[PDB]
Amino acid sequence: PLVNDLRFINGINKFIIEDYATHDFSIGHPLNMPSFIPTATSPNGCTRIPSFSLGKTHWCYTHNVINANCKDHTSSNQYISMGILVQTASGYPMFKTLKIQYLSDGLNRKSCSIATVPDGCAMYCYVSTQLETDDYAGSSPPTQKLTLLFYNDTVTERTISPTGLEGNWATLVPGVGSGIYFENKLIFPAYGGVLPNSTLGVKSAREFFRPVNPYNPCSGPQQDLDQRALRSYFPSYFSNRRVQSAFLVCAWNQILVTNCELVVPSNNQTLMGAEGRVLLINNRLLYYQRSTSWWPYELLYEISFTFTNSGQSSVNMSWIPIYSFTRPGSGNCSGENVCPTACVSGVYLDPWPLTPYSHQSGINRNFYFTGALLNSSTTRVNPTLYVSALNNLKVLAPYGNQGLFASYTTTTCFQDTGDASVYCVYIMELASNIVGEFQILPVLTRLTIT
Amino acid sequence: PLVNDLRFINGINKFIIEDYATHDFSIGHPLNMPSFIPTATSPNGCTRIPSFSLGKTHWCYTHNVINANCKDHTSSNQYISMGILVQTASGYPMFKTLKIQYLSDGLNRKSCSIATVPDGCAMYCYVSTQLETDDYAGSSPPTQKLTLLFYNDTVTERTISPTGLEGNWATLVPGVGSGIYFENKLIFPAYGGVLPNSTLGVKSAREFFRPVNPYNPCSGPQQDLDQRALRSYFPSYFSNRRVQSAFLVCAWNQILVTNCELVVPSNNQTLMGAEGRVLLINNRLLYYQRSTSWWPYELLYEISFTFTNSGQSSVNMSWIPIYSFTRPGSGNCSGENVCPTACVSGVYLDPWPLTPYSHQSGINRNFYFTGALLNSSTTRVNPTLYVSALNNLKVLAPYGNQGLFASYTTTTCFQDTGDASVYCVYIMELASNIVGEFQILPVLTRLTIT
Ligand SMILES: CC(=O)N[C@H]1[C@H]([C@H](O)[C@H](O)CO)O[C@@](O[C@H]2[C@@H](O)[C@@H](CO)O[C@@H](O[C@H]3[C@H](O)[C@@H](O)[C@@H](O)O[C@@H]3CO)[C@@H]2O)(C(=O)O)C[C@@H]1O
Ligand SMILES: CC(=O)N[C@H]1[C@H]([C@H](O)[C@H](O)CO)O[C@@](O[C@H]2[C@@H](O)[C@@H](CO)O[C@@H](O[C@H]3[C@H](O)[C@@H](O)[C@@H](O)O[C@@H]3CO)[C@@H]2O)(C(=O)O)C[C@@H]1O
Ligand SMILES: *[C@@H]1O[C@H](CO)[C@@H](O)[C@H](O)[C@H]1NC(C)=O
Ligand SMILES: *[C@@H]1O[C@H](CO)[C@@H](O)[C@H](O)[C@H]1NC(C)=O
Ligand SMILES: *[C@@H]1O[C@H](CO)[C@@H](O)[C@H](O)[C@H]1NC(C)=O
Ligand SMILES: *[C@@H]1O[C@H](CO)[C@@H](O)[C@H](O)[C@H]1NC(C)=O
Ligand SMILES: *[C@@H]1O[C@H](CO)[C@@H](O)[C@H](O)[C@H]1NC(C)=O
Ligand SMILES: *[C@@H]1O[C@H](CO)[C@@H](O)[C@H](O)[C@H]1NC(C)=O
Ligand SMILES: *[C@@H]1O[C@H](CO)[C@@H](O)[C@H](O)[C@H]1NC(C)=O
Ligand SMILES: *[C@@H]1O[C@H](CO)[C@@H](O)[C@H](O)[C@H]1NC(C)=O
Ligand SMILES: *[C@@H]1O[C@H](CO)[C@@H](O)[C@H](O)[C@H]1NC(C)=O
Ligand SMILES: *[C@@H]1O[C@H](CO)[C@@H](O)[C@H](O)[C@H]1NC(C)=O
Repeated sequence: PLVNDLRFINGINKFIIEDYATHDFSIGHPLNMPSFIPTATSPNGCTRIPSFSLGKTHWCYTHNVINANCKDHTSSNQYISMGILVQTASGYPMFKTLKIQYLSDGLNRKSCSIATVPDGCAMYCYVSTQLETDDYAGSSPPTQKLTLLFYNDTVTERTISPTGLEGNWATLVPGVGSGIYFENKLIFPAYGGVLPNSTLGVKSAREFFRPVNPYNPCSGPQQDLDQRALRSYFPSYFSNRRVQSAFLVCAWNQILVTNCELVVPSNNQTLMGAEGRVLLINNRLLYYQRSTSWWPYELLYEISFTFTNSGQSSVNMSWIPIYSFTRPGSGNCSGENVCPTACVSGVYLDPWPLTPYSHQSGINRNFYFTGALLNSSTTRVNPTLYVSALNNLKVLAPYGNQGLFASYTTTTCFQDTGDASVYCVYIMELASNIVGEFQILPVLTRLTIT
Repeated sequence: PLVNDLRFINGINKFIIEDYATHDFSIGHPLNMPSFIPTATSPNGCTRIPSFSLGKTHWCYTHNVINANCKDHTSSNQYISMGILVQTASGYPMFKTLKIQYLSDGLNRKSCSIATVPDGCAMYCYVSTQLETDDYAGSSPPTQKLTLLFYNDTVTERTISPTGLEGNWATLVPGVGSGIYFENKLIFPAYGGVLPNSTLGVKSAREFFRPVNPYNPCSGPQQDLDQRALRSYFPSYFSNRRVQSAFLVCAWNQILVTNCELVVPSNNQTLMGAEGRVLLINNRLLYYQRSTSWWPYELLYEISFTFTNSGQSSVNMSWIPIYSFTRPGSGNCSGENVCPTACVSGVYLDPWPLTPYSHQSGINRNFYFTGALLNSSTTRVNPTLYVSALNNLKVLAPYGNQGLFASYTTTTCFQDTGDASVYCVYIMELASNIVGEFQILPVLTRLTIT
């Protein structure tokens, strides 16, 4: 059966710490198992852009493979797998692959998000025919693809044109981080360029968000800072489109015929559009947003939807006030810049929240989250396992030596309800001496909480 | 269905050059695909000892995994997979894993050899409770295990005591290299120590084999060199047992109840016992023998069996006169030593024969074989893809830079009958900077023959 070992099924997508109390952390050493993530078979072949979802009954995984240089494009292929958590005699679980699908048909599917769905996986891709910058310069979004891969080896792929895309967008691509399936809804992260003179572009022209770190403020008048923040949404790198995060939401019930819906947040509540991830913990939804724009700290929002009688839906989001570690960036968008600027920079590094933030009783200031960061303010280098509070890092554990190059990281934690062990898997693009750019490594760790 | 793409089914286990003529070769660049061989998930965790068999309808693979250093031994786990050859849009096939079995029960299965069998894989292991030297010092062979893994997810394991084992052997272990299934027979490579005072020990006491390289002889008298060669079979490292190669042959018909049989070759025809591989190409059988003893060149024998009235079977082998490249070794067992001396050294590097040697018409002096060697006479370093004639190397293609550490290599070639493409997969243990000692890398290349 396509189902996790029973000691994990009730420890998945849970808040591990409902204490609201203060805690100290220790991140254990990497636990050895056969990697479920395949490496390149050539020194110069490219494997990048991981997407991982651990669902209650199984997990889904995907990444992009190129038989050429990473910089080189042309077409690429997409490795997709699904499997379960299985306990080993070693004392810890292992990710056991049950199904593999290697999409190699010459269609250049990229920026793909995967989601765990009943009896399988759903992947959202766009078909790339040109440079990303050309994509934003143009007036027409690329082809949007939704593919369904089931345990019974059935694979179905559809082109979709979600409600709200045509006429409003220069491009749209998936947000690379995993999406979720909840309550007959399939929801993916997405982002792209909004045509500033379109209906949507005109309705959202005024909107902007300016997060402030009280412990490291940006000097200037509020109105100047505000207008700079508003203008950061229109980078010239992307042809001054309004770069916008959006949510692809699909009725699972009608997933074979539905064109889906594009639900767009208010930019009063969110930063410039970027890669992201949708999480469902307990039944509260969250959104990770990559810091591509000027704000260097970790972006995590509590979100909620209103699906209006199956009309045009809305989403409300609320920023969790996090400013602890900083992501690397280039130029005036580096990890040291805290001030409003037009930026296309940063790197994908998502958090796994160990605690609720807002709950029924109140707000938890003792919020904790874990992940892998890159210890540098400029360079993608020095991958470091971490646990972080809102204002400060609770614990740090470097992977590898100083000078080890690493890029994207995605983290998922789950609990063994049999022995109460808390496991975190840090999936990170790491530079390998022998295989193509970035062996994507799932390192599994036991997390000790006091 | 467990079956290779149709284009490769008639291109597997064939002599791809039946020309008997001279040829030139070019080894293509590595072709990128998702690796079917999982890596370690920890920087210092062990992954070693690959065994690979490509059958007409599918392939079988296994290697050993330890959550500790390679040197420290407590227990290990055994990764097993099976799958098919599938064509990609990239222009070349890919190894698609269809079933994974991770044997992790705390039993230390070691030196395992895998074989492709109908609807699955068969693996021959021994359970290691102690040092190999302790094994040879003792009087009792370790536990011999035979495990059957089928596509229908059934896995069956038996302890076996092959005919001829009890009382005649101090130890026996599998050859590591893959075994084969042919004519209702399952045949694995094996080796171990023979008790010199036993029946087998006294019957084989006179036997020895002393190969000579005509272009690089060992200077000295025949009689003295001969007794030195006889004495090389009894290393004090292995407690002066007679170190002996053998074949585990099993009736597939009765595979659930049979105890199997040990068929032991005459040491007049073969060197000191070691790791090895059984090949079936066309319908003739070959045996690769690791050069653990003093002879530094590549050992490949044409072999044939006589199964006498289901009584005690016999095996005849005939050395193919190869002296071209040399394997690395230590001390007076290095790649430069051509003279009989007690050695326990060398490394596993198996050849794939592209041409028949002996045929009905005669013997092919234009014999060619391909594989991966280590360019050093002392150190396991500088992995190099090669095609070799009997006396000389036809072509060389280094993997990586100078100083790259590599150990065991196993090579398999097959032909696409659709476009006549010849593919060779060189599976090698390579030192990785991020994962535990020995990312086992399957590098696939197209071989050009003129
Ligand atoms: C659809 C897509 O291309 N996604 C890529 C993302 C997006 O570009 C990002 O979310 C912005 O929308 O980013 C990734 O690609 C970056 C990577 O190739 C690096 C290589 O070092 O370059 C980035 O472009 C840089 C460029 O290298 C600089 O010279 C300068 O011009 O700025 C641009 C933009 O920062 C790529 O965006 C990524 O790895 O970060 C991955 C996706 O392929
Ligand atoms: C059942 C088993 O132990 N198989 C191992 C084989 C066998 O030892 C070999 O076929 C001889 O029968 O060899 C491999 O292990 C060797 C490896 O661990 C190296 C490490 O560098 O050491 C070898 O033992 C050396 C020893 O290190 C030296 O100090 C000296 O005493 O000589 C001995 C023998 O050369 C191990 O044999 C191997 O990797 O080659 C693999 C199997 O674990
Ligand atoms: C208006 O939108 C179109 C896309 O149809 C775009 O080409 C044009 O440059 C936009 N003008 C401005 C000011 O954004
Ligand atoms: C495979 O599974 C999906 C589950 O939704 C089902 O809809 C589909 O009919 C199945 N296909 C086959 C051939 O069984
Ligand atoms: C966003 O905020 C601006 C002022 O900063 C305001 O003009 C606009 O009405 C707001 N829009 C929404 C949806 O809140
Ligand atoms: C939406 O989120 C904002 C925080 O950005 C919060 O103040 C507001 O109450 C939420 N709106 C609704 C209708 O819940
Ligand atoms: C980065 O590295 C330095 C030492 O190289 C260390 O002192 C510092 O704390 C690290 N920072 C983080 C966020 O890990
Ligand atoms: C003789 O054989 C016995 C078992 O029959 C064994 O214990 C012993 O090791 C052998 N002696 C030598 C010198 O090999
Ligand atoms: C699996 O296959 C083997 C032979 O291929 C067969 O003997 C065995 O009965 C099968 N197991 C099950 C549960 O059907
Ligand atoms: C092996 O050769 C020896 C002499 O070296 C001879 O006495 C013996 O008869 C031969 N045995 C076999 C099986 O060939
Ligand atoms: C066995 O192989 C030998 C070569 O070592 C060869 O001379 C002979 O033909 C074979 N013996 C038999 C009985 O076929
Ligand atoms: C070993 O390396 C040297 C270059 O350092 C090269 O000239 C030589 O041909 C190589 N030998 C083999 C067998 O690859």
